[PDB]
Amino acid sequence: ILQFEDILANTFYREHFGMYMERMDKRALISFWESVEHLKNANKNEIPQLVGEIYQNFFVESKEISVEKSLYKEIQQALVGNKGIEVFYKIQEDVYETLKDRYYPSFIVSDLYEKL
Ligand SMILES: [Zn+2]
Repeated sequence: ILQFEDILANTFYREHFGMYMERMDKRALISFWESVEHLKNANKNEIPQLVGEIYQNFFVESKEISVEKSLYKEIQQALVGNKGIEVFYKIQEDVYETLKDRYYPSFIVSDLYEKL
């Protein structure tokens, strides 16, 4: 019996969850979670590109993540180099709880979960 942690940890399972999110027309939430998981495990030399891609694909070219304005300053301050990339790790925890509480319960009754 798979749980949400098992879904995200297996790449096959996670691709099926992402397909579900595209059917819910909200694949930017899993994509942003996937981007910060890359940044968390990446070589130090790809970090600059990865951070700029996170702030452009999300927060600029798309506007689907829910931070509003309080933490948005922290993002800009991490892009310039004052603060660190820990702001993205906290936003990833908030997006994880969102996927877990309001999208995973719908996912476990779809065939993208039940046939795994
Ligand atoms: Zn990499």
